[PDB]
Amino acid sequence: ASAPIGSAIPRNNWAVTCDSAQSGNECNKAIDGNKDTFWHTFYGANGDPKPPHTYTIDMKTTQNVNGLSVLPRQDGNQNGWIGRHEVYLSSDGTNWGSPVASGSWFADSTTKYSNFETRPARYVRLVAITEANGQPWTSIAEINVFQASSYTAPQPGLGRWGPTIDLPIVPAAAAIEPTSGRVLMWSSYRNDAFEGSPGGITLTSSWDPSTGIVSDRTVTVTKHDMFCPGISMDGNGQIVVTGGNDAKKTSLYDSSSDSWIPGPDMQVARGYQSSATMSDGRVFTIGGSFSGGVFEKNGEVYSPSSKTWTSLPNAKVNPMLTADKQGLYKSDNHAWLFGWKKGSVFQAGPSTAMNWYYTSGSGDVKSAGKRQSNRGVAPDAMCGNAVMYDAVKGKILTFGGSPDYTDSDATTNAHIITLGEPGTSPNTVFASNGLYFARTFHTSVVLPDGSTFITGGQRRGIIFEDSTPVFTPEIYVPEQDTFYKQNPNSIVRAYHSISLLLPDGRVFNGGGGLCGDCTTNHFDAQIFTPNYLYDSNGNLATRPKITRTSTQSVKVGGRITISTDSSISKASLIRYGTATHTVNTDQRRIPLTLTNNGGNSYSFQVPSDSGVALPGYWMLFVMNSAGVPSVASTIRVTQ
Ligand SMILES: [Ca+2]
Ligand SMILES: [Cu+2]
Repeated sequence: ASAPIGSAIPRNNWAVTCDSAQSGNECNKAIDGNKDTFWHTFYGANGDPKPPHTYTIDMKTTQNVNGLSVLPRQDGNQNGWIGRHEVYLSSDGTNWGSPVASGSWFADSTTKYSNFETRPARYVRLVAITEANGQPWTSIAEINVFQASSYTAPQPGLGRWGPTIDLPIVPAAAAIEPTSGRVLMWSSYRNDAFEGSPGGITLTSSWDPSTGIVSDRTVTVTKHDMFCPGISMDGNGQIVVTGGNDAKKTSLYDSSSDSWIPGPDMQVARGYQSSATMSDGRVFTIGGSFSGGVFEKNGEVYSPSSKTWTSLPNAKVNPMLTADKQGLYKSDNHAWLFGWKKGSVFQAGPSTAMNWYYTSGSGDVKSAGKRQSNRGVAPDAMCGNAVMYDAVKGKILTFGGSPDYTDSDATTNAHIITLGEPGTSPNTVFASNGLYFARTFHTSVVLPDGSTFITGGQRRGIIFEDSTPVFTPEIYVPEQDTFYKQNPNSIVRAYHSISLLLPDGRVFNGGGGLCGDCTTNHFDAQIFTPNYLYDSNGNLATRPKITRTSTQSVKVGGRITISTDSSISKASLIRYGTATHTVNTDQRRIPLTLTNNGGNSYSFQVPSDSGVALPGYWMLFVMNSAGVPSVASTIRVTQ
């Protein structure tokens, strides 16, 4: 069950128009307030004209519109449920612009919502592009439009939110498919529920940024309900998804063939563990007592080439536990893991105590000191975020989280940890003056220019309650050691929400909820367009282009040569991301030091240490003197 961001606009004076209406199922039966009457397009004697069908509302005055909702017919007949759809707003009823929301609604009879940033408008149009089962018709028992209490124009310079992407599931986990550019998402055995799973099934959905298409696919071949998993992209270019609702399983998502492949069971049953890809392309995981039982779950390691997991019992979980009020059940969850040099994995929190993990022999763990600064020792920060914004200098930015997983006040703590060699205690300092808004359950991504975007969360973590929401994102800019608030959004993104960097340099931020018939399921996502894509008039800036690359698969240590259609000042590599439960151990950034060959031709070296340039897929971005990034070119990095 979902909910709208607004309050329903009274419909007494509306005029509505539909492409067709069966008599008895007139256009205005969708706004008579009777749930047992519906609008329905032509069928029968009138022929069965096919979608797109269109429902247009003239609301007579300008309202501060922030959603609409559609109640399907309730007579047990599925005909005319809306699948693909687009929502447009207009002030003259003639010029509609770009959709403020689009995507697909799940095929059943529950009320569907489109939630989007407030926009003043007098006319609203819903286009039903497909029917949910492929049939000719559209029907709707009640359509409502919602408004916010006010409207404030976004401020120049601080980015923009929108459009909304409407989805058939809550995307509580997601990954970019690097070879196609699509956003892959999944929930669990149900579109919005995880409890009582019979195991064996994951609902997935994908959004294609370049066609805007949302599709879906029910995955049973890996016999894995993947809610609550570790996620890493391995050196063979496959995404390893572990445990969760089926605590022993491994599923492999292969972006090239766009398919799922069974992997070998883990040695230990786990849920809510973090896994991290290693400098040799293998994947390490540790902890995870959400499923498979509560007990000490020390490290293990997955080998893509031999397809085995092997236990590393001396990579001990004890040193990284938090003091969670709930004990080991929570206290070994969501470690801030980063693969680093020579097979090591750094654990940056959420526990105060940071640790080196080693994966030779049966494993090892070594204290790396406490996360702290001149302001004191940092407390446990369960579901705080950690992001490696400069792998070449070992820089990790950490921020937010709370001492307990849930029912717990979040903080504005933030640190910069600087990694050196494995086994040495890194320098950690406070980042700037901390976050503007205390938050937990927020998500974050490093952006092409090295800044880190931070969004959503709530001030006090109370899972599934969209209370104390934080609507204003922050960006940390490391060269200034400063945070900057960005334009706010209107959809709560708290527990079970995700963010990822898209190839076109925008941020995709969605989910939140996945709690059954709770009222806080967000079956959607929105795009955030950072300010670096706008010129100083607030139009989209012209972006440099990479017109050639000399290779798109390179070995650590190797050079790449590019041509561009114009001069570039900076370049960076950003490793593709994956995301669930605040955790993303896949993204990281490498700033590139460019050789200018002349004529808009440049080279750079991929760092030769593959604990820095972790093997897998990376995005190459180049930025012009104005700071505008290109869209990414995909580079596979090997070792
Ligand atoms: Ca009705
Ligand atoms: Cu969860």
